[PDB]
Order: sequence, then C-alpha cells, then structure tokens
Amino acid sequence: SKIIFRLLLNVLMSIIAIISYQWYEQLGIHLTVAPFSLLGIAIAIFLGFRNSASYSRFVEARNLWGTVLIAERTLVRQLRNILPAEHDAHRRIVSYLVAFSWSLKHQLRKTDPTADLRRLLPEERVTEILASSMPTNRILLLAGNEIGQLREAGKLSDITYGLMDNKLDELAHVLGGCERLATTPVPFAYTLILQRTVYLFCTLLPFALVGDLHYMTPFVSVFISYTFLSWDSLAEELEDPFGTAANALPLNAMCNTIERNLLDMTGQ
Amino acid sequence: IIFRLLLNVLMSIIAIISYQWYEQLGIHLTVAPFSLLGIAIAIFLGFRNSASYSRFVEARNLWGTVLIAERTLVRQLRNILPAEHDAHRRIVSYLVAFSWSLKHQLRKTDPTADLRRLLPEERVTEILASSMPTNRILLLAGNEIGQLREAGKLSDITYGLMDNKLDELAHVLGGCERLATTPVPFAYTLILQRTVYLFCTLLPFALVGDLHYMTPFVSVFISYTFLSWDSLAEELEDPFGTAANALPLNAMCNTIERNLLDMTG
Amino acid sequence: IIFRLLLNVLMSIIAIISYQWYEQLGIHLTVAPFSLLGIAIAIFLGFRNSASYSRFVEARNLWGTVLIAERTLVRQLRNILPAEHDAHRRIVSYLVAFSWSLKHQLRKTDPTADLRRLLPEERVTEILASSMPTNRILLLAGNEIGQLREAGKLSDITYGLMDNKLDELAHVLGGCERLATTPVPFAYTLILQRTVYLFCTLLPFALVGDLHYMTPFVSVFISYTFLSWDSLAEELEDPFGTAANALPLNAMCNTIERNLLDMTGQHPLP
Amino acid sequence: SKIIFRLLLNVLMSIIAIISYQWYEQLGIHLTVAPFSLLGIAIAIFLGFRNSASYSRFVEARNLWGTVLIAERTLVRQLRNILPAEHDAHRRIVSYLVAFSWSLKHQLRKTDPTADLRRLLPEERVTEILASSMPTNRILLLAGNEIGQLREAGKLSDITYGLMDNKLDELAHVLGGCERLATTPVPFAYTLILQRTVYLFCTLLPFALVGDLHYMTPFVSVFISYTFLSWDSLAEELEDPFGTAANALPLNAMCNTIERNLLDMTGQ
Amino acid sequence: KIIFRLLLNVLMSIIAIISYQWYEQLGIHLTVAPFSLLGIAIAIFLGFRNSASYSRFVEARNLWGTVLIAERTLVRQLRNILPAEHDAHRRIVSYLVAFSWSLKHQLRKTDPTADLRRLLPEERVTEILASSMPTNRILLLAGNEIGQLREAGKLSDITYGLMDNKLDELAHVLGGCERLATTPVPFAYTLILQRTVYLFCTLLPFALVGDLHYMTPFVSVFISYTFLSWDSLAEELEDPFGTAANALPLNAMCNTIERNLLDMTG
Ligand SMILES: [Zn+2]
Ligand SMILES: [Zn+2]
Ligand SMILES: [Zn+2]
Ligand SMILES: [Zn+2]
Ligand SMILES: [Zn+2]
Ligand SMILES: [Zn+2]
Ligand SMILES: [Zn+2]
Ligand SMILES: [Zn+2]
Ligand SMILES: [Zn+2]
Repeated sequence: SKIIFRLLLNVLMSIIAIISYQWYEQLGIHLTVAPFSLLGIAIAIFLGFRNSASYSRFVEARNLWGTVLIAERTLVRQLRNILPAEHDAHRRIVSYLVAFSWSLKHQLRKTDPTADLRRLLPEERVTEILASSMPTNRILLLAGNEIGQLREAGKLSDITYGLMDNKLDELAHVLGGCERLATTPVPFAYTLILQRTVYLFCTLLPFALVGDLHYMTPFVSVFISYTFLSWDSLAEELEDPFGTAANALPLNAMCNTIERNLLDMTGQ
Repeated sequence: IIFRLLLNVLMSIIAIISYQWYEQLGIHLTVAPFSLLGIAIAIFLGFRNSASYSRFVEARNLWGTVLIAERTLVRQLRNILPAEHDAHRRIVSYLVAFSWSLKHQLRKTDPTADLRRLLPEERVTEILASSMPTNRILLLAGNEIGQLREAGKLSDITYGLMDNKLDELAHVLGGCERLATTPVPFAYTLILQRTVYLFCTLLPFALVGDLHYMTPFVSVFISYTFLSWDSLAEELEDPFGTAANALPLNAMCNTIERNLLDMTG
Repeated sequence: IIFRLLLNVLMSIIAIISYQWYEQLGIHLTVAPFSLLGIAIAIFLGFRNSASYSRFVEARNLWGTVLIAERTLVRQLRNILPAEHDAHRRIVSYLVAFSWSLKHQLRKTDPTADLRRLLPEERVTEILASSMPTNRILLLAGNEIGQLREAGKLSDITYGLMDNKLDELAHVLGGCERLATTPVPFAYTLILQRTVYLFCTLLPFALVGDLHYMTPFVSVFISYTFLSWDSLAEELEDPFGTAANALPLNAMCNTIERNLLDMTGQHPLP
Repeated sequence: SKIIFRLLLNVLMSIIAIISYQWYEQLGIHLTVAPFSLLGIAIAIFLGFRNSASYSRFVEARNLWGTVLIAERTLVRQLRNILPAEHDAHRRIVSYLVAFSWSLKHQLRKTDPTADLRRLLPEERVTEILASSMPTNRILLLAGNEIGQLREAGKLSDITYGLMDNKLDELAHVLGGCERLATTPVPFAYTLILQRTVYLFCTLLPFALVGDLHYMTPFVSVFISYTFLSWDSLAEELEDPFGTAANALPLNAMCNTIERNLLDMTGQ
Repeated sequence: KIIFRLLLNVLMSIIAIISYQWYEQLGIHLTVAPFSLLGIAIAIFLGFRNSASYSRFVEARNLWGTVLIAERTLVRQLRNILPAEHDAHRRIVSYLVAFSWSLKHQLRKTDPTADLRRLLPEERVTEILASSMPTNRILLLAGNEIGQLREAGKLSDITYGLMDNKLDELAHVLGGCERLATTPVPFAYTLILQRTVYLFCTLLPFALVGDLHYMTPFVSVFISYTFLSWDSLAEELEDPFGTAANALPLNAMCNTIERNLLDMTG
C-alpha cells in the first residue's frame, strides 16, 4: 500500500540526515528529540482519539447491516406463524425483502440494481421501484402493499398488522442509518490534520534522531513511522465500510447470507 | 483560516533576537516542564476533541431519525388509507414544515418564508403566534391524524402506530433544543483556549537552547497541531451553526422535502 | 479558589529563597519524577473530568425528556379528545406541578407555594404529607388518565399510549433521584485535589532547580492548568447546584409550563 | 486501608535505597529513572483504562436498582389506575415487588432470604420460594399470577394485562443484569497483573529515585506511589458494587427506600 | 502468564551487554529517548485497542444474558395466561433449551446433534439439522408453537403479541451473536500490532544498555512482561465465543438456562 511505499522515504531521509549535519555548527542549527517527544505524543493521542471515533463508525455501519438479517428473519417467521397457509403471499413479501437488501447494497455501492431486481420480481414492480428517487424506500413502501392488502382481507387483525409493521421500523432505521453514514462522513478536517501532522512528523523525525542516534537512525525512524503510518492506515479502512476493498464489509456475501435464510424459511 | 500563528513565529524569532540577553538577565527555560505541561495539554485537548464530536453525532442522529420518522409516517398513510390523498397533502405539508421550522429555530433565523411556501396563511399565523412553532406544527399534524381517528376509518390500534411515530419526532425536538442550549460552560472553554496559546507562545522561549535557529519551524508545527485540534473542537460544539465542519442543515431538510414529495404520487 | 496559585507563587518565592541552603541534608529535586507524577495526574485528572461531564449530560437528558413526555402526552390529548378541554387543564397542571415539584425535590426546597399556585390545596396538602411528593403527582395524574379509561372516552389501547408517556415521566424521576442521591465518587475526589494541591506546592521545589528565579512564572502556569482543570472537574458532578453550574432548571421548568399552556390555548384575545 | 501498608512499606524501601545506595555502585549496577517514566506512564495509561471499566459497571449496578424502583412504581401505579378497587390484590403484588428487592439483595450478598420472606409473605409461599433454583425469579413469577388471575376472570383486558406485563419485564431485565454483574465479573486475569505491575514498580521506583534525589526519594516516591496506589485501590471497590465495601452500593438502604415507597403507595 | 516469548526477551538483554561493548563502531548507538516516546505511543494505542475489544466482550455477554432473560419472561407469560395447557408446556421449553445450546454450538463451531436429540424427536432433529442456521430453525419452530395457541383461540392476538415481542429478543441475540464472531476488527491489524509489540519488546534491551548495563534484563522483562500482558488481554476479549474457557462459559450459561426452565416443571 501507499503506507509501505512511503515508509521508504524516511529511510533515505535518515541517511540524508546522516550525510548532513556537517555544516550544522556553521549555520548553528540543532534538532533534538525533546520537542518531537512532545509533538509525537500529541499526535499519537490525536491519532488514537481519531481511530476510536472511526472504529465506532465501523461498528455503527456493522450494526445497521446486522439488524437487516434479524428483522427479515422474524418477519418471515411471523408470516409462517400467523398465516401458515398463505404460502402464496409468503414468497411475495420475501421477494420484496430480498430486493431491499440488494437495492440497499447497490444504493450504498453506487451501482446499478436493474440486473438484480429483475431476477426476483416481475418487471412491472422493478420499474416501480426505479420510478422513485429512492428505490430502496419504494421497496419498503411496496412491502407495505403486500402487508396492507392482507389487512382489509380479514387474515391479519390490526394488531397482527402493527406487530409486523413494527418490523419494518427496525428495517427503516437501517436505510435511514446507512444513507446517513455516507453523506455525513467523519469531518475531513480530521484525517487531513493527522496525515499532515503524521507525514511531516515522520519526515522531520530523523533530523531530530541522528544528533543522538548517529548511524542507528534509519532503523529507529522507520519503526516509529511504521507504527504511526499503520495506526493511520487503520483510519483509512474504517471510512469505507461499504466499499470493494480487500478488507471491507462483504456486502455481496452479506446479502447472500440474508437470502439463503428466508428462502430456506419458506421452501429450499 | 488560522489564528495568525505567524505571530508565534515572530514570538519564536523574538526569543532568538532576545536570546542575546540569555545569561545576562539570568533566564533558563527548559523542555521538561513544557513537555510535562504540553503532554498534559494534549491529553486534555484529546478528551475535549472526542467530546465535541459526540455532540456532533447526537445532532446528526436526531436529524437522521427525522428523515426516517417522516419516511415511515408517510408510508403508513399509504397502506391503511390508500385513497385518502386529500389528507395526505395536508399531513405531508405539515411534516415538511416541521423540518424547516426546526432548522430556523436552531439558527435563530426567521422561518416566515419557508412556512408560507407549504401551509395556508390562516394556519401560518396560527403557527407564528405561539412560543413553540415546531411543536405547534407537530400538534397540527396530529389534528390531521386526529381528524382521521373519527370512528372507523383507522382502527384504535392504527392510530397508536402513527402516534408512536410523532413522538419519535418529539424526542428529536427536545434533544436538538437541548444541544443548542447545553454546552460546556462558556467560561471553561475560555480558560482552555487561552491556556493553549500561552503554552504556544512560551514554547519557543524554551526551545531556543535546543533548536537555536530551527525554533520557528517546530514552534509553528507544534502550534499548528495544538491550535488546530482546539479550533476544530470549537466547530463541532455548535453543529447547528455556520462553521465549516458543521451540519449542512439546509441540504437535509431539502432531502426530506424531495422524499415526501416523491411519496405523494 | 484563585489565591491557591498565589500560595503557589509564594511556594516558588520560598523555593527560590530556600534553595541556597539546599544542602543541609544532601537533597536535590529533579523534574523527571514530577513529569511521571504530573503525566500520571493529567491521565487521572482527564479520566475524572469525563465522569463528571457524563452525569451532567444525563441531568440534561432526563430533564429534556420532561419536555418531550409532557409534550407528547398533552399533544396526544388534543388529537383524540379535542372537545374535552376541561380535562386538559387538569393533567397540564399536574404535568406542570410535576416538573416544579421535581425541581423542588432535588433542590430541597418547599414546593408549597408553586404547588398552591398550580394545584388546589387538597392535592397540595396530601402531596406535602408524603415523603416522595413527585411520585404522587404521576400517580395523581395517572388517575386522571384512568378515570378517562373507565368512562369510555379512552379505549384500552389509547390508555396504553398515554400510560407509556407517564412511564417516560416515571423513569425520569428515578434517574434524577439516582444522580442526585448517589454521586458515587463519594469522598474519593481528594485523590486528585489533595494530590494536585500537594503536587502544585511541591512543584516549584522541583522546578527551582532548573528555573531558579523564573520559577513562579512557570510554577503558576502549571498550577493554574492543573487546578483549573480540577475546579472544572468538580463543578459538573453536581448538575443541580447554584453559582457557575450550568443547569438553570427554573427557566426550563417555566418553559415546560409555558409550553403546555401554549399547547392548550391560554392567551386569548377578546 | 491496605494501601497505607504498601505506603508504609514503600517508605521503608526508600530508606533501604539510601542505606544500600552505597552498596550497589560497587556491585556494578546503575539505576536511572528514564525507563520508570515510560513504565509508569504505561502503567498510568493502563490504570486509566481500567478505572473506566469499573466505573461503568458501578453506574449500571446503580441504574438497575433505580429501574427496580421505577418499574415497581409504574406497576403499582398501573394497578391503581386500571383496578383501583382491587386492594385485595394491591397488598399482594406490592409484597411480591418488595420481596423481589430484598431477595435480590440477599442473592447478590449470597445470604439466606428466609428471614425477610417470613416477614413479608405467608409461610407456605416461603417454602415454595426456597424450593426453586433462583429465589428471585420465583417471586416475579408469583407476581405474574396475581396479574394473571385477574385477567382470566374478566377484570383485565388482554391489552391492560400487557400494560402491567410490560413493567414486569422491565424488572426481569434487571435480575438478569444484576445476575450478569455478579456471575460475570470484570476480567480479573489482569487485576493480579495490576497487583504485580504496580507494587513492583512502586517498590522499585525509589531504587531508581535514589540516583537523582539522594534523601528526597521517600518524599517523592510516596507522592508517586500514593498517587499510583490510590487510583488502583479506587478501582477495587467500583468493580464490586454489590459487596460490603466503603463505596459499595448500600443495598440495604435501597430495599428500604423501595419498600417505604411501595408501602406509601398503599395507604401507609 | 503462558508467554514463552517473554523468556525470549531475556536472551537479547545479555546479547545487548556483550554487543554494546562490541559494536560502537560506525556510529550506530541506541539511547533511551526514541524508545520511551515510541513506548508511550504504543501504550496509547494498546489502551484504545483493549477497550474496543473489551466492549466486544461486554456486548457478547449481554447477548447471552438477553437469552437468559428472554426465555425467562416467555415462560412467565405462558404460566400466567395458560396455566392448564401443560401438555403444550413440555414442547416449547425443549426448543428454548435447544436454542440455547444450539447457539453456543453455532458460535463455538461444534456439533449439537446429541444436544438436539436429547430434547427433540428424531424427525424434528433431522428437520433442524438438515438446514442452515439451525438455531433460527428452532426459533421458527418455537414460533409455530405460539401460532397454534392463537389459532386455538387460547391466546388472543394481544396476548400473542405480548409473547411475539420475546422471540425478537432472542432473534436480535442470534443476529447479534452472529455479528461478533464473524466480523471483528481486520486481522491485518492484529499482526501489525503483534509485529509492532513483539519487535518493540525485543529491540528494547539494545536501547537500554546505556548506563543500564547490568540492570538491563530485570527492566526489559518488567516492561516487556507488562506490555506483553496488556496486549494478551485484548486477544482473549476479541474472541469471547472462542475456545478459552476463561472467555465465555456457554456451557455454564446454557445449563443455567436449562436449570431454570426445567425448574418450573421439576
Ligand atoms: Zn409458507
Ligand atoms: Zn398520497
Ligand atoms: Zn416520548
Ligand atoms: Zn385544550
Ligand atoms: Zn419503564
Ligand atoms: Zn392500595
Ligand atoms: Zn425482555
Ligand atoms: Zn406447565
Ligand atoms: Zn426486531
């Protein structure tokens, strides 16, 4: 990664620090570790408070997608527990439930849900989902019609309707939550203040080290840079929880984890 | 944007051109007390920086709940009362006015323009004549829900479902007004911001013996770190304000209007 | 409060004048042990300040819920029973009296005058004849909701909607009583106040070795930083007091009163 | 208490450090303070993260006993608004709610609740309570029958039963929480490491302080030891809030405030 | 203290003594200032890691505590609404106990076959085990048992709705217990911190032999053992559903759950 390919830049700066210092006493400039000890601790504190604030954003993103699996489990569970014979209406409500997660992933992955929506639904309902400015929310609205048309039919009482209605709210905070994380990210004034302070601290660190470390400088400076640049790279992976990176959320595999449950909850 | 930190560069350079009075007026300023003082300050600045971010998160979570609540509320009307679009455009218009009137209550601005756009003048005067306009709007939306209670159009259960989502909006109002009135006492932030700069200006006075001519480079680089982690924390304690890293409340109310209006049909 | 640092400059002034003799018993004082000691204090002073702030937030969070619960409860009355405006003015007074007695319960004041202002004396005398007066108000307001259920005006469902709004008010009482009756760091705060005062006074004795006569200039600045972070750290753990304390419940207790009265129509123009 | 001994033992090691200071400079060992700042700060960092772990557990312990206070209030209040005349059932559910608080306090103090059960309940029901595994859970089950025997007879609707039922679950989440705070203690595999890292640092610090401060080490070493030894000893009572510590929860007084409240809602 | 690598920290300390004197050449020197700053920088990051992992341990305990509480209240509501239908009692309890055990086997990745055959008929064990997420098949079967009491007219939908809210408390745990064991913090950080902690502990004695020649092995381990310990706790708290009996005793909680529901009948 860019961390590792720029961890090399301080090694030459350390040897540059070694090969310099010969005109230092003429100019009259000296660089010790005491100001960088103060500065380094101040940076490591701010990097730590920035990392734990980022970790919660990773946890909050993780909890919202975990609730989807919980809500749809119980919703299909309640449909097979209150209306066990309406297995014709089971697979319709399920199909909307499957479309929401995929449309959620494609809405958070900024891709095209057209291909995945036609797989589960007749084309009539796919464009109806695509006709609104928020297709996922149209699915929640569409899921209500399959639940709502059963209310006036006398199959579910108004309480049994409200109890299943209370399971779309758990689903509704997820869409409203995942949409909220990607539009209000951690204020960029944060990562830029740390990467501007970490990189500039890492480059000027060997200039403070060879006055006390002499030739052992490149070994120590890189080990301190590696610690900061790795601790900083953690903040860069927590900011993309819905992306395609090598170490992100496997949302394609998580939509798969949700689909195999509901389909085994009805038929196969 | 900066606190003219260049003045510490002059304060660092002043120590250099004064350093000629080093042993004559008998001054020693070492790094250990300023390291102790500086580490203690960066420790105290770290706990405040995360604390302001938390106030920022609570405001965004409340505004996200607003988008979710009105999302679900307009949805519940479309599943139980599929034909009652005469009451939709009234309940929706009240819900949209709630968001705009809330933002103007937190910005201490005038909500007159946005209310006349969505509601009739006769009821706009009804809203503006009260000491709590948002709760009066939420109260007005309840009348449109209450007039739907009637006797048999919505069951006794079904009213409670919409009542259980108007209170979700009310816990937002009680919080957002609480965040805009419950901050750190404006005498404890003041003692903290003035302590950082006093460490910031006297830091080069102690760094000359160590960093002779390299003093302004480190003094500014430590100034930049301390003055930034403190000045950004001053942007997050008022997420309803006009700061850079503030909540762009204009665009969230705009996103809610485009949501409900796309739900009308 | 302020002269503690003037005592600290004097400790430096004494430290300056009591160090030319600093050889009686062979003794030297360095800054490194006080850096470790000071950094450990800044770690512990930082963790103690965060605990006080949290109880301050819960005091605002619980008192913020007071505004919401009484709003939602009174608003619920104007959407289901808009014509029974006679029962509005009774529940409101209880909700207004609940907040006032809630403020009066935690400040250890006499709620008689504000209860005589808002309630008839028969309910004032019975409430003041109880030790837990606030819990009686929600119970008295609960009968107002129960009598509307027993008469046929509120269904078994709709009663439960308003009962869940008196419970939000009931969870407020038990929490505000919990923060004000068990401020747990009881008597153990002086782990820092006795250490900071002792650290700040012995600091110039360790600083006058490096900073000779310039010691008070730094000595007050490090003492000012620790003792100000300390006086702030114990101002927030009592979010119901006077002086600089940032909770002014009277303006919040009045605002809930003026809100429900403005939600019921108490400013008519003839 | 057991930190004044370590402080008295820490003063004695400093006097040994002075009278041995002349012995170990020939032995061929030298001791500076610089590792002890890193080690002490590393310990001072760990004492801060552990104190936050104990303090959070104490607040949760206090909140559960506040929740018992609130839930039984609402349950007694909900009973006085739906069945206000059923005072034959008032003193029965109140006694169950009161016995619940006491039996829980005896369950966390690991004593025998028989004595307070004969005071509040009929003796035959004391035999029934003691014949179960969890005595507290048997009490709330008894409170449910008094609500349950009122529903099937026609006095409580299916809805109004749930309104009071939703307040016994609030009491049940307390029992499992109070059970979790006790049955699942904070991970104490480090408390012994904190006994071993702090005292060995506190005792060996004056051996490193006698290098710079000659006679002033016992004055300084205690000020560093007392500050270190205080922050750890405070963490030892806050992680055990159901015991008989000086900061512990005075559970005796909480049951009294709960009983005197519920008794004040029943005409006394 | 099972760290055999803490003894490995001692060996370079004597090497540091025999080398400090043998290789001052070419200017390379190791002083204490960079490793003190670096050590504090690590101790800051190790503290933020333990509390983040510690919360993962706490969240794991609450999920199993909610399982204990949820099954309690569900049984409480049934003996207060249907005290006479004890023929149906012996069925639901077995599912909740089978759910409790099957959840522990799902997080421990062990075999629940015997645990289900003790409680359920072979035909229903074949139905549960011949499917994905057997715990959810148990809760779905437990839901079927509640639906038949509404369809029987024995439970109103209101009292049914009172009980339905308790299958979600168990389902939010299952979906929650699935979350803690499947997506922890990325491993690419576990090793870079294990490579940063162990490499810092081994390179410390080369930096300690300044004026600390003979006292080096005593301090290096006391700092390394202290560092190697505070990191090792975060490695047990990050996997609270793992093999470590000192992490979570699911056997002691699943049995404690069994002892309660079985104690309402004997
Ligand atoms: Zn089916
Ligand atoms: Zn419409
Ligand atoms: Zn509310
Ligand atoms: Zn009215
Ligand atoms: Zn409650
Ligand atoms: Zn009574
Ligand atoms: Zn529960
Ligand atoms: Zn039975
Ligand atoms: Zn749920």
